[PDB]
Amino acid sequence: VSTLIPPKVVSSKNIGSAPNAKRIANVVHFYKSLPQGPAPAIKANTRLARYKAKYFDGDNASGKPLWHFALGIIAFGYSMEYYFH
Amino acid sequence: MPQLVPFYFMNQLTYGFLLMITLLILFSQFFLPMILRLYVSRLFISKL
Repeated sequence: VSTLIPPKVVSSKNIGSAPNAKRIANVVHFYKSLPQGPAPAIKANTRLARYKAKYFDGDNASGKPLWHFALGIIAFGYSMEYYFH
Repeated sequence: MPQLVPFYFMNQLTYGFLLMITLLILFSQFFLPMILRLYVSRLFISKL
């Protein structure tokens, strides 16, 4: 018949196709785009990372920290009047 | 009491202009470019 056939030698579609550009981009750019980052500051013993943990975290958005922050100034100016009195 | 009545305007204004200069530099060099850092990073992630 003919055993001469096209698919037995290929050497340009075996490496050929466009998504290679996207590939070489995302192996180099993305491997240090860590899922949770490198564990950021959110709670630690400094006594203000604790403050961040309780009040000013991403989790927080409820009015409880707002209230907590608010109450201080009321006591502050009233006392400071009497510290200046 | 004296502390409770402003007459101390020249002293006061010293403390006033100090706060402004501090914030102006602080925003300009630190916090505004740091917000722009978030924006640029988000956009490059958007790009790839």
